[PDB]
Amino acid sequence: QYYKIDTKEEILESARTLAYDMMLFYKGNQSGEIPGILPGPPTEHKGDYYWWEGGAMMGTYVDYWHLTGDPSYNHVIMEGMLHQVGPNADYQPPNHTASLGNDDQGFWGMSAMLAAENKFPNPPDDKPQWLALAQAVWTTQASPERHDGTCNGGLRWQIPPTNAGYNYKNTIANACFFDLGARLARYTKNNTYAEWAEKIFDWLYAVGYIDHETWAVYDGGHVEHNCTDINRAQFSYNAALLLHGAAFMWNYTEDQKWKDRVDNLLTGILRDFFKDGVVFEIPCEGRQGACTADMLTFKGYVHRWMAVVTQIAPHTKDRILPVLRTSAEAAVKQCVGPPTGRRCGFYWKSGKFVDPSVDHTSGAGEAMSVLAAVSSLLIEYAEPPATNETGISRGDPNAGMRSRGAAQHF
Ligand SMILES: OC[C@H]1O[C@H](O)[C@@H](O)[C@@H](O)[C@@H]1O
Ligand SMILES: [Ca+2]
Ligand SMILES: [Ca+2]
Repeated sequence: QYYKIDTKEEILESARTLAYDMMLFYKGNQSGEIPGILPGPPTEHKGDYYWWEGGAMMGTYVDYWHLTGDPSYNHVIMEGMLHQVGPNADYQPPNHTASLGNDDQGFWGMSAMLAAENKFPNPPDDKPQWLALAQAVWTTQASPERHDGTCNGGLRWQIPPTNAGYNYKNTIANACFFDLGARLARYTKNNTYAEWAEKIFDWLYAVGYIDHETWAVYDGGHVEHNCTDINRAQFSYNAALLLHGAAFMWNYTEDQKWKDRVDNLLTGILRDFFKDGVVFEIPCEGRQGACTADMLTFKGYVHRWMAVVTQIAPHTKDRILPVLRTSAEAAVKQCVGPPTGRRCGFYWKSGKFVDPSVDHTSGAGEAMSVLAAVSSLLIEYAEPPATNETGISRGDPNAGMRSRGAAQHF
């Protein structure tokens, strides 16, 4: 094994080297390149990765600085986050319409929310501020044309009605909107965010994407079947994101129903995704060559989001932290690949390095996931998410409401 994680100082050093190796994939700060994106998209044969994964990377580094105190990459991350905001400061840049799902926009909004929660340095005064960007994403996702009567509500996966997949009302789109609403409620103390989060969670429960008996979290269903054709694939990020949002709602509301939802979602996650203490991407990891570029990132979110749950729902700490520890130990045990002696693969539970080429990418998602898992071992030393009591960001009461906003020509 190359990386050591047995003391705070060892973890910090390992995380620093992991942050270096992940950054080698990113070219957006170099002359002639586009800030905020990993190489791609694959539809243009420019690389393996889609736009939303750039937003996931940005948030990973906002958390990296929060967890380690190392600000080395903060300027690069601010540049990337600001470049992708779009003309209406809502994470809907039109050049990316083909990638404009509610999930894709949501991941960028969640990185902005994280920047506000983590007191990440503010953009210049003339540029959109982190809380305002999160508010803009949430507001566009709450807009009435995104909430029709099919399946008695819920967001569709896609934003443009002509995009393939507009007929799929899926967990991830709704989970992003739910999580943002819960987090905006806690930060701002505005109850309209919370009422929307409650409504969307109740919809996810009613439609049966949350199993009423087992608290498994399924993938979605299609409007032409009234959402009854449930795709029962269980992706780790879906259950983990609902757990994260539920923990914010428990912290904000102190309503026992939210504590019960945290506990039930957590029981399900530990049962389904942790195998002898190691996170496992059940729909695809059982054999090599099946996980997509997107899926290689999910286990990193699981680690980072579950670590935050222990801060805002502290009664969960002893159920979560020991399991994140065994999972991160498995992550580092397999970061031994050539040519560096420390290259990271995906198949942590297996105990062996597998070249990312088996899954047809250069390996950025695997690197991101290990960075997330190792950094998050420092959660016990980190501050909890800030609210507006101590945060430094600024909001915008008209976030998402510009006259040139896309909702005005839907
Ligand atoms: O990567 C898994 C992910 O794939 C697509 O985005 C959709 O099918 C989602 O519903 C699913 O969660
Ligand atoms: Ca998309
Ligand atoms: Ca490829």
